[PDB]
Amino acid sequence: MNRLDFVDKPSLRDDIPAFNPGDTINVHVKVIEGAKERLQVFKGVVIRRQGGGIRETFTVRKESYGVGVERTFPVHSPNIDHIEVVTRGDVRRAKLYYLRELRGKKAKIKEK
Amino acid sequence: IQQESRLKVADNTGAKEILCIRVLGGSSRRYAGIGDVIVATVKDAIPGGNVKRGDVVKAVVVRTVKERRRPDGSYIKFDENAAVIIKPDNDPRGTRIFGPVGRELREKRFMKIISLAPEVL
Amino acid sequence: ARKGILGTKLGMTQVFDESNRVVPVTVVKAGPNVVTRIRTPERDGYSAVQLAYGEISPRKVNKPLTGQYTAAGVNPRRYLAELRLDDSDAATEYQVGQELTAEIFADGSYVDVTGTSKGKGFAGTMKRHGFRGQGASHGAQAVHRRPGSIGGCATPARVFKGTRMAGRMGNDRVTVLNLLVHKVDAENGVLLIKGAVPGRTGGLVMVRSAIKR
Amino acid sequence: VKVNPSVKPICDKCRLIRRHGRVMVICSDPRHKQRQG
Amino acid sequence: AVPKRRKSRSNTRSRRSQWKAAKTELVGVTVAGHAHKVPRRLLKAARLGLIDF
Amino acid sequence: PKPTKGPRLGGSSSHQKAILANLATSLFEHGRITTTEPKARALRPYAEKLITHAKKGALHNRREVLKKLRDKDVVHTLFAEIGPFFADRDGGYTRIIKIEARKGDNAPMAVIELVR
RNA sequence: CAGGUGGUCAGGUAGAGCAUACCAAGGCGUACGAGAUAACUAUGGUUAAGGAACUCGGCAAAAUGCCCCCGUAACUUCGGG
RNA sequence: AAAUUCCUUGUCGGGUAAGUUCCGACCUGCACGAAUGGCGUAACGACUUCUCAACUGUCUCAACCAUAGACUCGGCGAAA
RNA sequence: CUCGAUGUCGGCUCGUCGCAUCCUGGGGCUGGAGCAGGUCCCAAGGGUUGGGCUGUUCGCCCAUUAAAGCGGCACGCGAGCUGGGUUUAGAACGUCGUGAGACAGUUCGGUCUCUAUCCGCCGCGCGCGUCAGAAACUUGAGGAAACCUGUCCCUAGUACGAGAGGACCGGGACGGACGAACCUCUGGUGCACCAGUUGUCCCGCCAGGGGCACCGCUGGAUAGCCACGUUCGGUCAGGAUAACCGCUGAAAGCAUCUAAGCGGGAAACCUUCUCCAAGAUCAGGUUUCUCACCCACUUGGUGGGAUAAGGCCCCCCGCAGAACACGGGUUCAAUAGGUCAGACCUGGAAGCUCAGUAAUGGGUGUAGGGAACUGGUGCUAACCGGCCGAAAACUU
Ligand SMILES: CC[C@H]1OC(=O)[C@H](C)[C@@H](O[C@H]2C[C@@](C)(OC)[C@@H](O)[C@H](C)O2)[C@H](C)[C@@H](O[C@@H]2O[C@H](C)C[C@H](N(C)C)[C@H]2O)[C@](C)(OC)C[C@@H](C)C(=O)[C@H](C)[C@@H](O)[C@]1(C)O
Repeated sequence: MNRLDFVDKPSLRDDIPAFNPGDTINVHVKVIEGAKERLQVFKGVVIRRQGGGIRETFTVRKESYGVGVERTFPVHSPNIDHIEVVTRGDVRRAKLYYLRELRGKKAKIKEK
Repeated sequence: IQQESRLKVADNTGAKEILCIRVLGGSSRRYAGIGDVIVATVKDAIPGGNVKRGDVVKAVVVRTVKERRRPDGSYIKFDENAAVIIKPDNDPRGTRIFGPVGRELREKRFMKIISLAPEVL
Repeated sequence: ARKGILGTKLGMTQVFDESNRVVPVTVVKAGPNVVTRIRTPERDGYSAVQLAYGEISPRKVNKPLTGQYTAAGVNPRRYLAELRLDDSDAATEYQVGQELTAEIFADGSYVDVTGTSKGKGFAGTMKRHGFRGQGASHGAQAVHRRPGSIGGCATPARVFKGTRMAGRMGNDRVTVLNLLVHKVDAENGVLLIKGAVPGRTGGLVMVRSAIKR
Repeated sequence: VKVNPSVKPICDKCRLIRRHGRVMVICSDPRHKQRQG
Repeated sequence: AVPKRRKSRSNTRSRRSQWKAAKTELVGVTVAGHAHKVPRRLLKAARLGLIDF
Repeated sequence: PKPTKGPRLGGSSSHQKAILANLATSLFEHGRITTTEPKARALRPYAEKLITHAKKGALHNRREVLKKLRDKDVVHTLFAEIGPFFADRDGGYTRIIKIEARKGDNAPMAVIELVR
């Protein structure tokens, strides 16, 4: 990719935490809803990290009001300035596409 | 999300089901997004309340399971489809709505649902 | 003049723009490797320019081609394409032995990029023409995906010319217009192009400035 | 114009002129302005 | 469908003649014995030995 | 080995697995093995990877070679002689040669050999 | 010749079974082959969102599937269902 | 208004978003009617007709995959 | 005409043409205030949806919509499909006939055959031609494709109007449907990937695996292909025009758009654009390369042979492909393979160790496995090759 690798090399993001699926994280995103700026702290669990470099995206799954939301952010995306990780976790899968309980009992991935 | 698609009415008017009769907005348009008026019959409401069954009434979609791309580069996938009935004036027929709403509604501008949503986006 | 240049494409990426959007962008190495051999509108009535681009060894090219590179005074290049210019020659815009680079396209200047497609094979009338081919269940004996009919019975007792039929599609030179260049890397060659360039990754692509502004 | 292919004058001001193939009339008041064929 | 008519021997013969057979031979190949003209495809097993004849 | 496009060898992919493991068993038995050229084209990468494990030489390499060649003993020979025999070659363990096409199907035959 | 042809014996393991899956005795690889990512056809597979909108018609597929345990309507000829 | 009705999509209600089909009632029954059985009739039905949920590539709108063919090569080698 | 067979309706698929235009374009009149509306003229380039009832065209209706054309082509289209309807044989009703049977009366059930020879069309090649032989770029005669449209904001609540209402013309935004291209993102798939896993068998046994059960099944899944994805397109602009409008202006001292003249004028025509294209036999052009080259005749021409430049055939390949073609490569090589380091996929190897009654869990340890994507590296295969290829008869 060396020269396409260079096409994206000055287009990276830095110091962002290490996080794999399972980690509950807390994405402070830039959204301009109403005023001249706003930050929405989308908290949830990373149920996916489809990688690639800059092309790498995670999918934070929140459970909002008896209804979930699967919000697929790109890493390195400039509408993100704080991917706070709340809680880590070493889970079995790499894509956590089973999170369809919403009864909560098994909606929580056990700690690590 | 098209004609013959039951999607749960999330507002305080009793309806839990609407089969989209039409997708209002274009000739031979098919798929209604997060925030585009659909027609909808009423498959299932409370008997006696605000609305009955079988009513050809508009509605606005606030939840589609299919990911909507925002022109930033991120997506918004929801768990279950949802449409708040509306009036022809920039007002929802209902007064509150249950659950988040796709922010893709500040643009189509019924900015009274984005007002009365429990959480926008 | 219509400022154009050759180049090959290195693949797609996405780059984030000023307004915090996404630019699903194609990288085209139009790098500073395009030299010329003018075509007078008097000797041969074009007013076009002969842009070369490529890196091959002498051993790799045959005698006629290397002779044309020597008579132009340049070391051979794998490709050698041509670009029309105008109703005018103007005798100062170019020169035989000139050098180009992707730098002319000035970060916003819309280009229209042309090149041969990816061969979609010997593709039948649904990968080729978009036929809502006949049904799949209700008794349709064998004619799923199959054309259907070709015209009527006795007056056109013949199939009209240009009837949409199965055949080898792909590879035909296509021109995708109005591709707003997002960035230009004259410091390692490439040119970003907000859009979808036609062709195999690593293939010839002529990046012409637009005509529609 | 009212185009009927049998053209007559309406009032005492229509002029059955001929004008480049079609035979039109003019009463200088476009109430009819009719024209033939 | 069936042949509506039989073929004029012109057409018949004209594409019985497009029923050719290919060719290649690489003459003068010294191997054990007198130089055999094995094809350019096989001449490595001609040299090494892994060829009958 | 990248996969093959087009119809897999023998019958389906399962018979292709079995074919490849059999051809590699007898390759690491005799060294010189004749097949039809497409079988050898499919087997050259596959066998060269196995021999890469051979010249690695550890219980994990033995256990990842026994996941192709069932035979304990041809693999004993693999991780005994054929393995160390390639103490030098980094890649390039086998060698295809062209035989004359099998009478009866005109199948282009090829002999694949461990380099020595 | 992919059909049909009476009766006999019929093991293991899982299983209720002589079904089914894998195997023993015993058989066999049964008779054109090598390839090859064309369309298209057949046989199977899976599919985002929606769920009959397809259609003459839910045709076809899908789902349900089993063991145990509760529970089980109308109507009934009082057995049922 | 029926396996029975021509006019005919008779009329009115239920169902539908919209119901020439279905259900109930009406009743000028062209042309019902009592062992050529009349009206019913629980269970039964690879019967016909309709509605409803599960469900699904049926469909919106198709895509990809594997084998048997097709295609290529060697062998024999038809037919209407 | 066809009876030694011209397969009938409706639907589907695919079209295609006409204008008698539903919309979009330009207009005239209007009993046209504005919105509009109604009628006539020109205009075929695009477009002209989804459903409910019906075998149904026919319709009626629901929700739209810019609009939801009317026709032709064997009421287009069954060697392209479905077979619901018609008009086979079974069966029942009502009615007719003594009766067998009957009913453009009804109601259930009721086999849709063919490996494509010629034309046609869609793609691909081989041979020759193109007055020496090539090679690269191309000119562009002639073609084809393509041509849709809505809302909103200012203008401006302006004009027009008692007022509800309410502009034209112009500038900008947001879309719908259609098409093309690409695979970055989303998403689909994934028969040589990873892990989990149920039955059974095997590898002597345990551990660790593996064979088969739709790939056994289940969770993923890079490449590739693709759409549900992204991006791009539709145009602006010129010429001649139709309807219509107009100037100058007679005959026919006027009046006229017409006779001479000139101007406006549209999604329709040629242009503009995208694509093919010199087999455009009218077979083009710019440039570059090779040019004694030996035998025999009837000196010569004429055959032969040899080669030049070039190309092919072999071989290694390809995200190029049915074959062929096309493109890349051939030792001065990174073309395939292998090997190494990557990007990614999976998800935490085996062994050893420690905890645990054990199931199993922690450590070694982003482990380990691995396919396509990237870059290295001369180890394997591109192999001391075969072929086919010029020399012009000459004139003002
Ligand atoms: C094993 C294969 C069989 O395939 C079929 O069943 C076909 C589908 C038939 O269509 C059947 C089945 C049918 C249901 O579908 C087509 C039906 O509609 C039709 C009446 O006969 C035929 C093709 C009929 O042709 C058609 O028959 C009509 C009388 C005239 C038609 N055309 C006007 C000249 C003509 O094409 C045919 C005469 O048999 C009678 C053919 C005759 C040789 C036979 O009877 C053969 C024994 C047939 O069994 C067969 C072909 O071998």
